[PDB]
Amino acid sequence: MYSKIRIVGKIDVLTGLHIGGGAIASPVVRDPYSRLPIIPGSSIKGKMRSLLAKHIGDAPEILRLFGSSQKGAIQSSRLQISDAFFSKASQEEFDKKDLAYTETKFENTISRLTAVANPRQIERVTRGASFDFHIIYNVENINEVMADFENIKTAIHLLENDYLGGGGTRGNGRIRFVIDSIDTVVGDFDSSNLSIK
Amino acid sequence: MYSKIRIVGKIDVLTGLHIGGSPVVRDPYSRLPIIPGSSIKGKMRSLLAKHIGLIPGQKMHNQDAPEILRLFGSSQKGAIQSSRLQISDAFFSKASQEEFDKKDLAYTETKFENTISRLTAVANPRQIERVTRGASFDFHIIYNVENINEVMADFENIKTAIHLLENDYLGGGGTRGNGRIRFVIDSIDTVVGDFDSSNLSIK
Amino acid sequence: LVVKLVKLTFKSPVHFGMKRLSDSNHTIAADTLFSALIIEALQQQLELSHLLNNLVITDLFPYNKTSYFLPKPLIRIEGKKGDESGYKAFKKLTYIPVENYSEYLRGEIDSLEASKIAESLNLGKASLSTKVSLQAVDHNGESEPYSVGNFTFYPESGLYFLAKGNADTIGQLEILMHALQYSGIGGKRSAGYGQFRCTIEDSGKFDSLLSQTGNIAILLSSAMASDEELVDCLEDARYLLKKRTGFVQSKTYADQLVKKKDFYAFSAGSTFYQKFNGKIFDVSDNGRHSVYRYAKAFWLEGKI
Amino acid sequence: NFARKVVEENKRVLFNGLTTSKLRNLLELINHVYTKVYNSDDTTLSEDVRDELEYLKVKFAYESGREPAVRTFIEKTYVDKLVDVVLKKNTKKIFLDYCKYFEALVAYAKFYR
RNA sequence: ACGAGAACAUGCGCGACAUUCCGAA
Repeated sequence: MYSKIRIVGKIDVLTGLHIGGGAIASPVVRDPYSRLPIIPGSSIKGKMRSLLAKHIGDAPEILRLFGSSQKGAIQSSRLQISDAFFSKASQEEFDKKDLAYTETKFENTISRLTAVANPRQIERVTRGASFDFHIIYNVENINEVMADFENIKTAIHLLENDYLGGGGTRGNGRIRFVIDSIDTVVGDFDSSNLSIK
Repeated sequence: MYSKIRIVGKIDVLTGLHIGGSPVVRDPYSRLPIIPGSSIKGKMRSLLAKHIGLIPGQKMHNQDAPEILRLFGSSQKGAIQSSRLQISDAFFSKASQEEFDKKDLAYTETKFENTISRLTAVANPRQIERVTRGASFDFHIIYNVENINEVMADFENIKTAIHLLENDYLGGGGTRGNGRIRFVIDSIDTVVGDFDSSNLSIK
Repeated sequence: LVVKLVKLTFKSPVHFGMKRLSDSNHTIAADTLFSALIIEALQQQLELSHLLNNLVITDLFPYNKTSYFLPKPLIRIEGKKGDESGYKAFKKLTYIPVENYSEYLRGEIDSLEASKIAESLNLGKASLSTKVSLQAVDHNGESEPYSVGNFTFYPESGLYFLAKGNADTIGQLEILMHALQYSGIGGKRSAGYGQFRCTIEDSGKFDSLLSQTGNIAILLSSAMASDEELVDCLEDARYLLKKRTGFVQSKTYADQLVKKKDFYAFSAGSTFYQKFNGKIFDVSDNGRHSVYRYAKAFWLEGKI
Repeated sequence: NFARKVVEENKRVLFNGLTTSKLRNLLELINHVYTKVYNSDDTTLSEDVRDELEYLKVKFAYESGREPAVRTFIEKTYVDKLVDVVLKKNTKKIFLDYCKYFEALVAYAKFYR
């Protein structure tokens, strides 16, 4: 009937990740309670949608995956990408070595006229960190599961070759996906053959 | 059909490299010296803009030549151009780490300078941290193939940038003998897509 | 009719909206939960008869490490001889622990005790995450920032509610809640909010109170009676009318998204001397399907 | 703490005339050994790290012999005996605690200048 | 039939410019 596949895994920070959001110069988005760095699910969803739109090219498949509010063709979002929270194993590893979860990066901007360097501070998530990511795929149609999952594989490949937040053309936000499990939590659909990345 | 071209390789230090963070920038996780991708991208963009041509009275980076805005990106309102070149942070390579562990090098050095006044002739001393000459960094660049017809030309520009960077420094005061580096490209392959990047080269 | 306690522990922050995308409410009424349950039943192609005929549920109430919180009764409370401002404490009180519920009905809760109860709630932190929309940038435009008001619960806090019905209804609700764990409740479920895990068990601590008889009845859910019951159930009542609004979340209701008819329901905690049995009203305006608004009454008897 | 107490006691000129230029060699050796330990992920100090700590101890002795201010610093701060303790226990946590003690010592010494 | 649905806090940006480890025997 209706099925939901749970894709849990880890996002490993290859290079310092800055997703904007006391007084800190360009702070990163954090969990309000634990004050831990997070990767908002909206960020991942938007980045994968943009990468898949670049790849395919809105297109119908993007509407099936990330949902559409267009008049007439109201499409439900098949992908629910939850916020990626700072991993507990990464938390223990960073508590060891006396390493902070976030680093401060200092950058210059050399003017094209006066050759004067304006400094700028940003905050990033340290390269050793990992985030527990959780995604739910809704099987609204059984015939498009393979197409949806190959589109997700293409988006994940593009994301692994892209950044996730901040200015990644200047060496920020590189990430890697490790898929711990892909198991059908709702319904009878067989997701054993399915794979991402 | 989106294409991404992955250029991986080594930046080999030739003279002590100092990118400030007088300490140098280090990766907090490994406490090893690092080359930020912002430094590489900015130096390449500046050298390419100077070589291609600088508009008189230019104030913003968005006023560069159309090739520079096509490659390194533009942020002008309306004419928002996404950067095709993504230069990642160059991390201290594991081969260089193994080579430095032998002979017991510290991955870094302290260089002593002084400033001699013209009149009083007083030499005020100072110290700057540098990366040892034998060190090497793993550099990774992603090129976004947006327009097919402009791929080869763009790579030519990148090559020119590299040819300017090998003859220039990368960080700190390179007019006094710092930051001189060399690029050796391990591979240039189309990591994403069906594009044929066999003939492309930047050195 | 067997009462089952459903406890919901939330993994990600939740966006419970009142009228805006920036609103960060910590709870939802029975209307939102029942609409989510109906949507889940339609997704799983189950029958809607048990939900629409024999399920009586309460609002989503807070719970923390120490106690479960019930809505404050709208009873006439007497203060000290000259403590006029102390009444404000009872005005700011929203939830009372079950153990301290009866004491509140008997009038043995002071203003300082009411303030202690109000500050003793440890549900979580409400924040406002600022996001952006870059879709117009690719069309020679500008980024459009917006705000989502979320609420993150403390590690041992969450939202519980009580369900009443026969065995078949209870089991169907177990399946529906199991699917709702992964569907999510609230606002941006597809954008990383509302994910939770729920446990359904028996409630002796609540069966002690639900077996209590008294002279007054307290609403545990946003309810309203039909006209015939409203004729005689409104005498000597102390209630609070809430305007239930919103858009119809459905892919087949119409072409574009439209709002549903305005509803008004009594709040949780409203005290009546006559127990009225609500129903499931229709707030649909000539749509493809009938949009349901659950306003049945889950009652808690007490002595004033 | 202990570093604050010893620096205050030796404050009058600190540690009979100690400066950062006198300590720079010991600081460089200590942070080099610290980074080598940091790169490795082991609860016990490796053999080469143990030999480097022995070399650091002999460098402490050499610097004490060279300068009187460094000598009284070493005598009052128990740094050599702490190095011996780290060698005896052979635990990475103890080495990190010793490095933190030395860093706090230097920080307080700079603070009271 | 969840004040809901769609929405990347993102685009551009070199921690850089001048500086004899020098006078003295």
